This record gives sequence, structure tokens and C-alpha cells, in this order.
Amino acid sequence: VLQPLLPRELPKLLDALNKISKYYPGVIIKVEESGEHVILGNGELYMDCLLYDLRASYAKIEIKISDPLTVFSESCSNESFASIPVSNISVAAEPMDSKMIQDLSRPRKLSKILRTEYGWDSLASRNVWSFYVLINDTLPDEISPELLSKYKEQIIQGFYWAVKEGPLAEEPIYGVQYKLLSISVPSDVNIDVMKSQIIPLMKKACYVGLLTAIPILLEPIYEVDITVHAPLLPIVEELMKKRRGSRIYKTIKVAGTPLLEVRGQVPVIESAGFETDLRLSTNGLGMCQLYFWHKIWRKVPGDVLDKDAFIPKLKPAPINSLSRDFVMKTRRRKGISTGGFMSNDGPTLEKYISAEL
Amino acid sequence: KIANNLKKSVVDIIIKSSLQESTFSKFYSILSERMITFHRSWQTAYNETFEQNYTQDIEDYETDQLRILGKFWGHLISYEFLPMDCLEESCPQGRIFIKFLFQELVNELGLDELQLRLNSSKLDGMFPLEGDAEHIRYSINFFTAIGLGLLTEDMRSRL
Amino acid sequence: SYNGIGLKSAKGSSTSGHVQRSLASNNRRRPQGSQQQRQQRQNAIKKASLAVQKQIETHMEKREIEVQVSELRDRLEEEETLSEEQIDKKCEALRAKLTNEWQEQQRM
Amino acid sequence: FNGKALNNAIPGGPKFEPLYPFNSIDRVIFRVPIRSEYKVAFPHLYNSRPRSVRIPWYNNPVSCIIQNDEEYDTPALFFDPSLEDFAPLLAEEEELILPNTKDAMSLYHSPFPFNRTKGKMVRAQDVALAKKWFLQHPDEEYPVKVKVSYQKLLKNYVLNELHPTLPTNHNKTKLLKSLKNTKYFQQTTIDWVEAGLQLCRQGHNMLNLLIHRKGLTYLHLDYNFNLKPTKTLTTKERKKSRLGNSFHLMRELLKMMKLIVDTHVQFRLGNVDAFQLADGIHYILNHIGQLTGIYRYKYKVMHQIRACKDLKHIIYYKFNKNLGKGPGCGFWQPAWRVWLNFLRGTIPLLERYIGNLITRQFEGRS
Amino acid sequence: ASDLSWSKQTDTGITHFRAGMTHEDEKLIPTIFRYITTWENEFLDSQRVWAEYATKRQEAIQQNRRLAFEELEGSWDRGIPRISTLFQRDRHTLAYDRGHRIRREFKQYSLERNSPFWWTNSHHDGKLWNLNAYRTDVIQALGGIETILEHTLFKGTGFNSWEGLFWQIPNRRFTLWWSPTINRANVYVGFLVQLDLTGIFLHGKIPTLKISLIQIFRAHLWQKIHESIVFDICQILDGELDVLQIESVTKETVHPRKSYKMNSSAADITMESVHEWEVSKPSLLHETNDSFKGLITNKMWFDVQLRYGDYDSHDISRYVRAKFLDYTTDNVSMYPSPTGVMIGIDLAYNMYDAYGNWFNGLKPLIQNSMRTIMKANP
RNA sequence: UUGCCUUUUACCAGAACCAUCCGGGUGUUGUCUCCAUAGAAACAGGUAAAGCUGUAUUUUUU
RNA sequence: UAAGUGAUCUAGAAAG
Ligand SMILES: O=P(O)(O)O[C@H]1[C@H](OP(=O)(O)O)[C@@H](OP(=O)(O)O)[C@H](OP(=O)(O)O)[C@@H](OP(=O)(O)O)[C@H]1OP(=O)(O)O
Ligand SMILES: [Mg+2]
Repeated sequence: VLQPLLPRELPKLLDALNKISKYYPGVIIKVEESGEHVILGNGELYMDCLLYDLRASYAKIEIKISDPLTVFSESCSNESFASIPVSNISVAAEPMDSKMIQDLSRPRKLSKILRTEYGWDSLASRNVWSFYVLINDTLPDEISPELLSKYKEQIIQGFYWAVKEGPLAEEPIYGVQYKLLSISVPSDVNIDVMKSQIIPLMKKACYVGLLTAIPILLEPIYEVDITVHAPLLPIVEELMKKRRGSRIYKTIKVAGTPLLEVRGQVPVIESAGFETDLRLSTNGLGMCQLYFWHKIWRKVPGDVLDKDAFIPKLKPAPINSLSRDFVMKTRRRKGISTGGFMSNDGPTLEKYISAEL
Repeated sequence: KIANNLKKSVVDIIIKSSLQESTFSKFYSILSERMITFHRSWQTAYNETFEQNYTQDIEDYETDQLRILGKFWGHLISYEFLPMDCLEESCPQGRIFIKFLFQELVNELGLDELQLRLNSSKLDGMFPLEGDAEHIRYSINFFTAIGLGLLTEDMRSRL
Repeated sequence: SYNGIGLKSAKGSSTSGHVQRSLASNNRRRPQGSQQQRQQRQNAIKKASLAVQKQIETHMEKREIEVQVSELRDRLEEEETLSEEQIDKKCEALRAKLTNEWQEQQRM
Repeated sequence: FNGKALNNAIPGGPKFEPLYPFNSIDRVIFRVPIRSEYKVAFPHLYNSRPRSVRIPWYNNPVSCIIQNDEEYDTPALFFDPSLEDFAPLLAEEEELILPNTKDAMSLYHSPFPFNRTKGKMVRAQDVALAKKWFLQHPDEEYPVKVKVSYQKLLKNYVLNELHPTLPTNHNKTKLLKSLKNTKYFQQTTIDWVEAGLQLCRQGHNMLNLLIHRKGLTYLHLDYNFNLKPTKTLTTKERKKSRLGNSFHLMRELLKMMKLIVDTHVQFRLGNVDAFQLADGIHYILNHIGQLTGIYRYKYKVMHQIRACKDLKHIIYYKFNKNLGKGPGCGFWQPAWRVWLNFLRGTIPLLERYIGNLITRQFEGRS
Repeated sequence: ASDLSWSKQTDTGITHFRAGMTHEDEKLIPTIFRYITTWENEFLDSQRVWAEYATKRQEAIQQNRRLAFEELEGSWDRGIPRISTLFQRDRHTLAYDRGHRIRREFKQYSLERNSPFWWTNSHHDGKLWNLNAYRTDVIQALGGIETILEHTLFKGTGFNSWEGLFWQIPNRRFTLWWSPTINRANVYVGFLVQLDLTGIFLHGKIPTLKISLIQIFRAHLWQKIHESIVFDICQILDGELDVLQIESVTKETVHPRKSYKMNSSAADITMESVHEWEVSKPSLLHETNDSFKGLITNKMWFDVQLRYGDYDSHDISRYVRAKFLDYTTDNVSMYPSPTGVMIGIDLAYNMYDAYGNWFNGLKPLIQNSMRTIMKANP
């Protein structure tokens, strides 16, 4: 997250950012609500290079920089137990199938058939979809009788907004189905004022569904590539232990040389100065790499929506406290939370059914 | 880098140094806490030192020094020991040391809270429930000397 | 300086400017694990502790019926039912048979 | 340089005077404890608000397998894979490896000194036998003082690297060349010891001439260039005789020279063995401070002295790995280099200083 | 020294300790802060002791007695104000000193030397600290009294014991006291020079020290000492001439320089023998097993070698040995025989020793001689 | 700009500027040295040695 | 699921 060191030199940065975007294709450059600009690098070194280019040769401005955050993504673990509607629309949700996730990351009848090939899903759910990014299923009972359910293009766009800015901390939604269950469209209404209602209302519905779906936050994971001399193998393992959530999957021995080009997986959060640290520890015998093309997201350990949750302010938060910390902290970053003390929670009536009764 | 051999000795030395001063210091307490936290061996050392104190060394001290010691132990007790307490007969200065300790605890934790905490623990010598023929009278009596409750309750229970 | 933590530089200070890590740092590194029993006790102390459900049930029920309808659609569209009447008729049948069964359910 | 520019000293290496005089705890998530090592690795990214920061290298993994002895072309350190009448090229060359190619390969992998089989000469001075030790990392668990020495050395090195002093080219009339041009100099092949002794004699005569010229005959130069007054001095006389930082500096340089030349004389005069000489010279260079108050007059020589000390600390503990303690190490090269460079630095300064001095002796002061 | 960038935001637990006032050969000097009762302790303590006092006052009333300081002993030094303030020599005068704190405060505005302890008054509150503890602990911590004096020129004075010490002029004394430490052999760059007429190698100039030493050896005192010792030795030889078969005990008259000249040495006494002597191989005085090789001498020599040691060069035996086989085996200032004897006296430590060749049955005489001279040379 | 300090030299070590100096490269001239020291050989071939090419049955030529 | 690797400034002469 960039901010120019002086607000006097802000326009320059914007121009600079534009230039960077033009020149560096693999950079999502979201201008966040505060003014604090987000830059999404591919990884570390690339990001650094980008910044160097910006800070030296285009901006020529001193720049405040956040420590390397990671684009998280909200999701669910189970199907949404409730179906609470939205008003001045009740959208249920559930976890997309893990094969189907992968299938998605890369003619209705045809699509239906494909769906039944992927996860053996029902033809009812197959017909009513309109997915993006995850899946918008138009699966109430009245929707086939009704043509209020028709003209769901606006509705789909609203859904797109939901996907973009999730309930938790404006973190994009990932791996989640969306079963519609009702709509609160009265008889006489203009399509402008009704559609306009439904757009934010759609977002609200989605958020509600997520809340009721036991929402979980998903961090990404770098696929790792570490060539090291065989003698320095257990060191790498130790380092991984030192890192959080890091898995080591196959130590394929590269023939005809001491290199054990070991694949791995470090969570994108835990990964920072990984290359460098490895190099240091390995005495420069461990030319390591990180990358993210699989789009292999995963649940941050620990459960969102906890009061006490964690211990530390300075120290890295525990495993079971982590998700909550990430959420609240990211909300603060994104300026959603009010001051220091706050909480991510449901904006609905009935006292949340007295907190699940 | 002191080995497991003298850790106990080190702790003893520390205690003695504490005693030498005019009053109990936060300093020593913090030091004790840190060391305790560090390694299980030091926890053991501190424990065994405590045992040594209430066993044999305790009765040699003067009411000022003794009081200080009690305070120190109380501070430690409030956090980094379990309230294990090997405690009618032995009331020369040990019992008054105990008084000081209890005072410290109450001041730190709180009365009801303290009671709750001890309730959770065993507390054989402090709070016997099995009557033992006018023996609870003694403990009860001693705790009436300081502001403590539940002694009355205990006696009621016992008849 | 070193890790955001050394002295700016040894000139000025009027000393070595040697920078030990404390060994109380291990205590500050693991006080939650060391004093887990402090929170554990507390946690233990408070460790014992319809409309939506109904809605869900309803959805499941209507949804089931709609699955029947879908199935009808499948059978028709695949195996010899090019006409619309076949589809509509099938739907009607589903409604009648399904809502009959579900009327039975209601009765029970 | 990066470490310098951010005050993010890499603990094995140097630490400098600082180059200069949102982000809240509530916001960020300290998952990786962000180390200084990273703050120089990707300087523009991990270290926010960089200034004057260079970009370092980034690199490939080296598997240069070196052979021990008595063999060639063998997989040792590593594991093996899973699975019309004409001869081929270079036929009748049965032996694949020559007797030198075992070594040639090694040579090929070597660094800049031996890498190559031709070069231009450099001055003994210009060769840095010691730079390669402290530029590469300190071996294993030396005493704190030696570690400090290493750091000091690196600090010097980085400074030298950092302020490039581009030599000006137009002035291609050297001093010696200029002198050669005239008639009043002749040239001879003289033994270095002879040169030394003659130069002590010359220097002594010079300084005495200067002192007597000034008038203050009561300052007796000893032949060992250790100046002292003969009589108790009248205040006026005393005032007169406070010779400045030029003359004294000159004396000190001659003292330095007189020492090493004298040691050579001793060696060659049958007194001491060559090892003893080498040690002697080394002692002199590492204890110039302690043998001639050069620092007194020109205190920036402390840097030179410090450098020498550092070298000694470095050298000895590479010289005394398995060998025990004691004084008998020689190896005077890098210290000698230091002193040469100090002289290089000062030759201008003394040309100015003593220039003005003798001008005053001759022409009145302005 | 915790993480400066984080520490600004929130209080950290102290993580990294910087080295404050460091030193080479780090003897852990205790602070002062440990020997002052921290305020909270002082105040809780005060509350206790004053409560106790109150209770005992009531007891006194009930009993109808004067509550004497014999009963309140222990608490005498505790509390605020200090209990001592109850029984000091004039409370009934100080009873009428109301508005005392304010007056002490406003001494600030009406005086040049504004008192450093404005904030309390000893009459009203008593000694709110006591740093004899600090003194004692500090001396215990620098290796004790015993060890500090090795730094000092105590050994030079030659008292029976240091315990028998008790019963720009003032700082001169101070400088002279730490002469050995301050003028040290092991030293960074200090260039060696010697003071005039002496063997007091100053490792880099110190003015005050120089002034001291020069005053110490005024009237060529070093030279006089040297010559005196030589004379004494000559006398001794004369006395025991016929015992050790000596033809003539002649003094080789050297320049006055010799006394304190250190690069070279002419022999002070030359010893013409009657018969050939068969002197032992060179050795120290206390080295008992003197090896009598077949080598003989018709003539010995005695040299004195005065020295003034430091806290670093405070062994003499080694030095004297060095001197002996330096000047012998050096082609400047040759002795008539390369076989001879050399005495050296550490004037800074009264540590006599001598090295060299030994005529049979001579050593005991020399040992005894040195013992005598050291006990009382004029 | 800091530090030691406190009065300056001398300095601490950073900055920006600049200069000096120890050296270096080539290229061209000239000198100095040590060795030298020929005003004509091919063609016709031969001898020997060095540089390229050569060893029909459908698209080159049978 | 329970310890201790590591960062180490100076530094002396003149004249006052
Ligand atoms: O560190 P320095 O102050 O420069 O002194 C060193 C150091 O002596 P200290 O450690 O006592 O200070 C060396 O000792 P080691 O660290 O190597 O044990 C010693 O080197 P040697 O052991 O090789 O003798 C050397 O002495 P020398 O100069 O005789 O080599 C000596 O230097 P100084 O003698 O100048 O103090
Ligand atoms: Mg003035």
C-alpha cells in the first residue's frame, strides 16, 4: 500500500501509477477508499522492481509503504443454515466443489452436462446459474413461474459487487456457491428504482449468506521451488518449521548434481524475505523461488468472529487466533472499523435470532 | 550459563540478597518471574527453594526480613507457582510468614478471588475440612487474626 | 543499527553501543504458552455454553419438487419430447404428484 | 552501501554514521518479523523511505564440485540418474584428460588473481593479499576484538569503494620524471640498505641544517630522530623552539623509516635471522604508534594505526589457527601497504607544509 | 533498548539490552539504583511502621509509660517521615517550623547555590537514603581492598599493611597514587619517552604524572640511588673478600647516564679474581639448582638495573633476565667478561631480583644482601 | 551536519561538493641498448614442401 | 507442546 510522503505530490504518484500499470502488466492497482493506493505485485522481487521504477524514474517522490500484506479472500466452510431476507432477497450460499474450484480457475444444456461431469450436480441447479470471478444460482421455487426472477443482469452485477468487496474486510469472495431462495419485489415498481434497490440489497443478501455459511477467510499460498545442496536439506525443513503453515511436498532429487529441487508451499503471508532468509541460512547454496499460478487458496487457521481471540500486539499471533487478527487488521487497513476496538458482524434484525437462539 | 547443579544455589543467593534489603522490591520479583519463565529447571529450583524456606530456613529470620520473604513469595505465588503448600504445631515465625504471604495475596488478587483460587486447589494444611478434633479451630483462629472469611462456614460444616 | 533495534550509531552514545538480545525475550516470546493455565482456568469458568431453520426446510421441500421438475425436463429433452406440451404436461404432473405427496406430509 | 544508507548494518559487516536524521501497530500484521537482512536485499520494498540506495545483485546456485586428490571425472558428492570407414572427431587422441587438465579445471574455476594466464604487473603495494580475507566472511568464533577489527576493515573498504577518487590525467609530469629532466640529478644502482642508510644520513643532515638555520642549536637531534633540547630553555628560547606540525611530522616519518632501515641493517649486519627481521618489520608497522609519536602531530594517523591493529588481529588469528600464541609471526605486507598509502596521502601535505616552512626560513613570512 | 520504531507506537516488553557504560576487563560495578529503597516500597513500609508506632503509642497511653526508642528499634530507619524524627534532639523547637517545604522550594529564587536536595529536609524527615551500602558493595566488587592496591603505588610506599594506613596540588596526589595503572605498559598508541635522569618510561605524556615523578626524583635522586646501591654492593664485597677468593673489587666508573640509560649498560663493579672461579650457568637468585658447568671465569661483573614498574610490567625476575642476556649478546657496551651478575630493583613495587652467573657459595650472600638493602638502604 | 569537547590547531565520521597526491593505460614520435645487415626474386617445366577440388538407367552430365 | 548462536565507541600532541 502506497501513500506519497507529501500530499502535495499526490497527482504525480497517480500519473506514476498509471505509467507503472502500462509498463507492468501483472499489477492490479486498486485505489483504496482512503487514498492509500494498493499495488498487487506478483511476488517480492518483482514488486521491489516496480517500486524502484516508480520511486526513481517516474515519480521521483518519497513514499510511505505498508509491510507486504496479502490479498486475502472471504469464503465459507458449510452451507448457509438460515435464509434471512433483505429489505429497506434471501441469498443462501455453500462451498463450491474442490474439483470444480480448479475447473473454474482456468448453451445451457452443454454447461449443465459439464456441471454434471464436474460434480454430478442436479439439472435444476445446472439450469439456473450465472457465475463469475463465485456461482449465482437462481434456485427458488417461484422463479420458473415468475418473470420477476427474469432481468437478473442487474442482480448479477450486484452479485459482482459482492464478489469484489466481501463482508469481512472488502476482501474478494472465493470458492462459494450462491443459492437464491426468495426476492422481496412488490407488484408495482419502476425497474430503475427496483433494480437500484436490489443491487446493494443483493450485496447485503450475499453477506448475510456468508455470515450464516460459517464464513472463513482464505489466504493464498506460493508454490515453492528450492534447489539446495543435499547436505543442507534439514536446514530447509527447520526454516519451514520456523515459517507458518508451510508444507513440503516432494524432494525430487535433481540427477547428476547435489541439488534437491524441492517443491514446497509457503502461505503468502508467511512468505516475506523467504528467498533472502533461505540464502542466508544456506550460505548462498539455496537459490530459492516463490510463485502463484495455481491459485491454490486455503483457509487461514483459526475462526473469524471471536471477541478475545488473540494475545499479542507485537509478536506474531497464534495459529488459532490468526484469521480474526487478519480480518480485524485488514478492516482497519481498509478503514471499515471504528478506531482501535471494533468487530466484524451481522447487520440484521431479530437480535440475530438472539445469536443463533 | 549456570548448570542445573547450582540453579537452586543461585536462587537461594537471590533470596538472601532480597532479605538483606530494607523492604521487598518489585525488582527481585520480576527477576524471579523471568527466570521461572525461562526454563523448567529454574521453576524446579524456585520450588525447592520455597520448600527449604518453609521447612528449615524460615524460623531463623527476623520479622522484617521474614515479612519481606513472605511478600516475595506471595508475589510469585499469585502467578508462577501452583498453590502447593506443605504447611497446630509449627507456629514460631513460620505462621506469621504465612500471614504476610496471605496479606500479599489478598492485596494482589482480592479476597473472594483468592478464596475461589484456593478452592480450586487442594489446600490441606491451610484449609482442612475433615475436623481432626478441634484442629480446624487452630487454622480458623489464625485466619480470624487477618481479614478472612469462610472459616465460620467451615466450622458450621464441621459442627 | 540492526533489526529496528540497535542504537542509531555508537558515536554520541558515549559507549560501545553493543546490543544484546535479552533472555527475558523468551519469556515475552512464550507467556501465553507458559501462562496458558491462567486463561485456561478463566475459559473453563465460562466453558459450559427457529424461523431460519423453518425457512431452510421450506427451501429444501420446494427445492426437492423443483428437482423433480428438472428431472422431468431432463427425461423429456433427452428422450423423445421435442414439443412444449410434453414439458408443460410433465411440469403439471410433477406439481400434482409432488404437491400431493407434500400435502400428505403436511397432513402428517 | 545499502546498509550504510539505511543504518541497517548486517551484523557480520560494517556499521556507519547514519546518512540522515499509517504504518501503525493497529493496522499491520507482524507475521514475518521483518529483519534488517531483508531491508538491504530488496531495499526499495521492505525498507520504506529509501534514499541514495543501490540495487544489489541476485543469483544462480553454484555446483562447482572440487576434486580432492589422485583421480578425475567422478560423481562423488551427489546421486545418479534413474535411467564407410570413419572415426569421430579428434581421433588418435586416446587420453581424454591430460596430466594438467585436472588442475586446469580447478584453475578455470578460480578467482581473478589466478583465473587467467596473462596480465599486467601491479605494484607489490597494489596487490591486496589481505583484502580477500575480510571481504569474505569471518571464519568461526574469533574473539570479539577480532570481529570488531573485521568490521572496521569493512567500514574502511566500503568508504574507499564509495567515494571514487578519479585521478586527474592532465598532470603527467611526475616528480621523479621532472627531476630526471634536470642535470643536477644522476642515477645509480644502489643496494636498498645503502639507499636507506644514505637517506637516514641525508634526512639527519637536512633536519639539523633546518634547525641550526632557525638558530636553535640547543635542540639536539639524536641520530635516531628523537629530538630533545640540550639545555634548560629560557622562555623566549622555548617559544622559538616549538617547531610546528611540519618539521615534527617530517621527523616522525624519518623515525619510521630509520626504524625499518635499521632493522634491515641489523639483519644484514649478521645480527638477526630473516625470520627475526620479518617479525621486526611487522612489529614496527603494527606499532608505529608505539614506536614514533606520529599521531601526536597528525592525529588522523590514528586511522592508519587502527587499520594496522585490525590487520594484526586478522592476520594473527589466520596465522595462529593450530599454532599457539607468541610473537614470532612476520607477514608485514598489508600493514606495509597501509603505511604506503598513508605516505601517498601525506606527500602532498608535507610538500605544502614543509614548502611553506622552508620558504619562511628563506623568504620572510608575508 | 527496545525496537525504536515499534516502541514509539506501543510500550514493548524490553527485548534487547544495549551496553551502557562499558569497559575492557568488565568488573560488574553495582549501580546506585539498587541501594535506594524505591518509593512505593518506602510508602507501603511507611504506612506499616507509622501504624505500628500509633499502636504502640496507644499501648504506652494505656500502660502510662514513655514509649522509648529501645522498644521502637528496627523501625528507627524506616518510614516517612523517618521514625528518628520523633526522638531527635529538638522536635519541640521544630514544631513551630510550618511552611518549611515551601521555603525550601523558594530558596531557588533567592540564592546562587540552590541546594540539590531542596525537595526534602533532614531535620523534618531524616536520612531518606543510606549509601554506605553502595560504598562497601563497590569495594567488595573491585576484587576487594586487597586487589585495588595492585593498581596503586601502595607497594611503592612499603607499609607493613594497608590496614595500617588509617589512624592542581590536591589532584597531583591522586595521579601519583594510580601512577602504575595510569602509566601502563600495555597501552594503545602512546609513544614511549623517559623522564629526565630516570627509567620511568611514560607511555605517552601525562603532565601531572610527569610533574609528580620529576618532583619525586629531584636532585638526580634516581642516579643517587643507583650509585648508592653500587657502593653498598662494593662494601659488601670488601667485607666478604677473603670468603669468596676475590683479588680486587673495582668500580668501573661509567657516565652518570648509565644509572638511567636503558638501551645499553656498562658494568658498575668489575670483579678481579685470585683463582679461576667456575661460575654456574646463568640463573635467577631464588632458582636454587645452579648448574656448575666446566666453564670458568677469572673476572666477574656486577650491574644494578633500576626500574620503575607499572600495573602491567610488575614482575622483575623476567625483566632482569632479559636485561642480562640483552647487554651480554649486544655489541654496544660490552662487559669485560660475558659471564657476570645483574641486580635489578623495581622501585615502584620494592621487588628486588637478580639474574646471572654464580660463583660457588656466593648466591646466599647476594640473597641476604638484597634482603638487607631492601629492608633499609638509606 | 554530528561527536570529543569546549579556545584554536589537531581531531570523530558522515554528507555534498571539489582539489592534491601515489600510480595506470594506450597511440605516435623520438632517442638508448642488444642483435642485425639483403637492391631483386618469378616465367618453360622438374624436384620438394604449404592453401582448395576430384575420385549413365525420371530433375541437370549420357 | 516447554532455554541459553550472534551485533562491543573511544584511544594523543602543541599552543593556550
Ligand atoms: O589487542 P591489542 O591491545 O592490540 O594487543 C595485542 C593482543 O594482546 P591483548 O589481547 O592482551 O590486548 C595480542 O594478544 P592475542 O589477542 O593475540 O592473544 C598480542 O598478540 P600475540 O598474542 O600474537 O603476541 C599483541 O602482542 P604483540 O604486539 O607482541 O603481537 C598485542 O599487541 P600489543 O603488544 O601492542 O598490546
Ligand atoms: Mg584567546
